[PDB]
Amino acid sequence: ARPCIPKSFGYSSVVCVCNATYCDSFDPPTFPALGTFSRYESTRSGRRMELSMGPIQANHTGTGLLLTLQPEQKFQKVKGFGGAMTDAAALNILALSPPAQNLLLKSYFSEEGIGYNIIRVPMASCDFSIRTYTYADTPDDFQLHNFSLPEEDTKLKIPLIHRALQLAQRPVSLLASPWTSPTWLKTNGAVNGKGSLKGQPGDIYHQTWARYFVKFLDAYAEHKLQFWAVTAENEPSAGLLSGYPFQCLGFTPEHQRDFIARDLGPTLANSTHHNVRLLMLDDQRLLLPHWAKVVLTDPEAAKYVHGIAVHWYLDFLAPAKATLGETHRLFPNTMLFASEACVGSKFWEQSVRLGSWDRGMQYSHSIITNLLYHVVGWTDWNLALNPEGGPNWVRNFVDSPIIVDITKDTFYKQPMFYHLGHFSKFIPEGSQRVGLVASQKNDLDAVALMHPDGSAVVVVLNRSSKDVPLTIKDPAVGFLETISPGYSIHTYLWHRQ
Ligand SMILES: *[C@@H]1O[C@H](CO)[C@@H](O)[C@H](O)[C@H]1NC(C)=O
Repeated sequence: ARPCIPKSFGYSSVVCVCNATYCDSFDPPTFPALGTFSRYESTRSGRRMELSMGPIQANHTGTGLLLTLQPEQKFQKVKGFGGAMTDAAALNILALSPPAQNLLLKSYFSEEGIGYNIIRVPMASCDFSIRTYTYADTPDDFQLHNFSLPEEDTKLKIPLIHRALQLAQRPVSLLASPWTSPTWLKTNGAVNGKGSLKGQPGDIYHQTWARYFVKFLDAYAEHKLQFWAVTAENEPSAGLLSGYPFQCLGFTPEHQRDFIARDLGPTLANSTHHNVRLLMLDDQRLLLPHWAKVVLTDPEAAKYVHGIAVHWYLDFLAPAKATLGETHRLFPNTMLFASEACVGSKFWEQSVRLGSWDRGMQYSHSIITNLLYHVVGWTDWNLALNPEGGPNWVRNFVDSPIIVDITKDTFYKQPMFYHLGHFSKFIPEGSQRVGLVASQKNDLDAVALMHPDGSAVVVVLNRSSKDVPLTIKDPAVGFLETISPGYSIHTYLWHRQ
């Protein structure tokens, strides 16, 4: 339906300008006969998920690279795509006038937007909060009689999540993660720095902590919200580093194991919330395969772990094949999920760069690498930030796909939002990654998937400056002659019968 309104802030590409009366959006999804494909194209030059169609022909006029769909080569099924409703994202969204809020929510959650079906939710304060708090701040309340939700949940987070879910087509899955416990459960009695739970797994501190998860799930369920899954702790390794500035809670891989086996696993299993899944790690892939070896070789722990959550931030330090591929080799039945799909992004640049094509490219390149290394799901960090990359009570280092200007009742959809959308919009939950063979060495990032109804989706990323002639073969349909322009991303979609 409505086109992108471009604006330049002096970076390599444009943002799309939205406000209370206008946002760029899509017509309800509509797909052509066998023999025809749809192509969605974004370019550095300014095109934004622009749709064209053409033929899938019986004869091959391409003399360059060929990608061949191999539907009989079948891999992981996809859980999905989303981001995080941090207090910072909620405050930024709620600083818009209500009709602008809806245009923002539709942008992410509607079929007329990009089809998000996962929301990550922090269990209390993190660095993207304006203040420190947990749900049980009164000391020595080991039965947690004074557990409650603040304004942050009941006023900002929960309403925005209800509104996301009304907007969404697909069922949305909720994922929760803790940053810190009550500080009276901690060896350092502080929200941050080097500090663990007091005592040992099995004790009163660890039982109380495990019970807090259940209290949180009960509280959200009073608000008629249920969780797909919880992670065992956000960035547990951060809590082992002295002076760590953000909310945290240290677990060694061994402590995580024992806490799971002794406390979190049995407590959740013993609650009415026993269908909620558990993801271990929620941290840098550099920590793999080790962390998974420690936790998952102990069957009293492993029986409670459904998946392994990873963060992207420090990916450049550790190859996908050594970490993700190696972990899959060893525990092929434990899913890999990107719970904090965020990098960012060069000590000599600002937090937020409006219209950065490069940061876009980094998102899609990273989703593609993940997909080729068995990852089933991706949750971006903050849904929305202000232009200084906040609020953050400690310090901003990261960009966001939507940047909200609260002085102008306007929001900016960054190139990152469209790189994401090239995946989230066209890869519904249950989609299976399938084979896609390059005929010769090339510079493109490419992946193929089959929808639950058997139709084909292919994304092609060109991170070079130069146009690449391309043919895509489907053995069941024919050849698709196309071109990958320099600095573009294409999503191709087609019926297979
Ligand atoms: C919102 O954006 C639309 C599209 O540019 C524009 O025509 C309208 O003037 C905007 N509203 C305000 C208050 O700027």
